[PDB]
Amino acid sequence: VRLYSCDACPHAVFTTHAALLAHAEEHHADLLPDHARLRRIAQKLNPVWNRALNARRNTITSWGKKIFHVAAQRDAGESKMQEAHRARAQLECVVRRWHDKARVFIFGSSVAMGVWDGTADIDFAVVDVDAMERGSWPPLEKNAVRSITELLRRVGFSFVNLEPISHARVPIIKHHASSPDVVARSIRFILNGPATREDRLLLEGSVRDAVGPTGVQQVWWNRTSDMMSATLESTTAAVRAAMCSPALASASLRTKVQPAHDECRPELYNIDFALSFRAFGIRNSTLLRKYLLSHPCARPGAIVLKDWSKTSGVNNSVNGYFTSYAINIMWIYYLVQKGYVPYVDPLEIPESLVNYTDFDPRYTPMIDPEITNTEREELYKAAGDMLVGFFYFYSFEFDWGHNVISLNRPGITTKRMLGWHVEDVVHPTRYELCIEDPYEENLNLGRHIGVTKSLRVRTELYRGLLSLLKE
Ligand SMILES: O=c1ccn([C@@H]2O[C@H](COP(=O)(O)OP(=O)(O)OP(=O)(O)O)[C@@H](O)[C@H]2O)c(=O)[nH]1
Ligand SMILES: [Mg+2]
Ligand SMILES: [Zn+2]
Repeated sequence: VRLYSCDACPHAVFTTHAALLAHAEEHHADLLPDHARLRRIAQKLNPVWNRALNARRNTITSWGKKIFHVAAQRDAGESKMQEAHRARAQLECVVRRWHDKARVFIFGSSVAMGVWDGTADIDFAVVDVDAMERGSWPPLEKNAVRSITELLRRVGFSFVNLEPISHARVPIIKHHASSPDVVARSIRFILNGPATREDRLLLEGSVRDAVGPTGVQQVWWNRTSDMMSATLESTTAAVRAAMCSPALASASLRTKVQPAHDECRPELYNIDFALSFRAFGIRNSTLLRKYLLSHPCARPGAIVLKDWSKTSGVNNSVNGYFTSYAINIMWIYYLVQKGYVPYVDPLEIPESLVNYTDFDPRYTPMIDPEITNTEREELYKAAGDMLVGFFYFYSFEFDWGHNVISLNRPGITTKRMLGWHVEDVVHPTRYELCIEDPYEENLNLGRHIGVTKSLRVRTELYRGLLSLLKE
């Protein structure tokens, strides 16, 4: 016996779960208009479910083809991924000016999916691994944000694109790239006065030291000796050179530096990114990566589900629904429980970043280019069956009432096991739809999802189930 409070009105409590459901269904059908209809329509298929898969096998397979096509869109080839790597290296040069032992870790979808489309935000993590081991990372993040911000501004980042978020729960920097070639690796130095012969050698030397033996291709001064342009070997070398702190001879002679062109610039200037100082996202993405790579159809299905979850509205964190991260776990959990992929123990992904090698997310093509057409058609069938099974599993198979979506153990996880079988009623921590976070303990990814919210989710799961059987 326990309390059950509604989330659609502040004055409704019951002592059973069925009553809380009936309540929402009755006097809150406006919040969940299609739940009752789609459910009834979906329940008619259940007794003849295998006959339906038989009859609609061609449609299912065609959906499988569409899944690999949609997935192929977010896979822009190894060269496009390598643009993210160079941007990562360029950022590392910048942040090391602020803290020499800091390194830049990419995390997020590029890690998870092993591809990058060229548009989706890149997540940057800035960590001193040594200090993290000592338990002294990150520093005061409000101060770190303003410091790196000012470092980026001086290397040419405009306030138009650079948004410091110093006062947030997790202080970050967000770069919002604008919408649009030897000049991309070319920079200009603006001096506040004329440079002597000795001054000019000192500047060039500071630059030459910044990039090494081959780093500089050419250098030229204007006729007033107050401007020096430089062409470096690479876009990354161009940011390296721009990060040099020159010690000139002439007193009060200072320099300003920026890319030679306003639009044609190193990778970092041209990509949206979020910069944070915590390592929480690194271990996460690595876990997701290992899972999603253990099956040829795992990443295409994940990509499709993410899009569906956003369009259907079940992926919407600002309003208290699931995140894309949570959707992946739903997908992976289903894969695990139905034997599509082997169980991965979350603890078997190292928490420490000491032995870390994969700063640059390894590239893995969305589909093996060298497979046969017979094999490719098999994957289409497989992808279709798997996506359909997902919506079937969560519509009819998974016990939303008493179980938890969890990758923390290979077997069933009950709500009771996590102590999620009761709610603290006095905007509570909801336990209607439960997804366990693999590394944050006692955190439900569905904690903002009350009963009416939950039924809206159930609605969309029914809808997608019905969708994949029809042309
Ligand atoms: O609750 C969370 C959410 C996110 N993350 C970390 O953030 C990374 C990004 O997870 P997101 O949910 O932000 O997915 P996404 O960036 O691919 O898609 P959108 O934002 O466009 O919806 C994840 O890979 C995970 O490492 C967490 O660690 N915990
Ligand atoms: Mg995100
Ligand atoms: Zn109510």
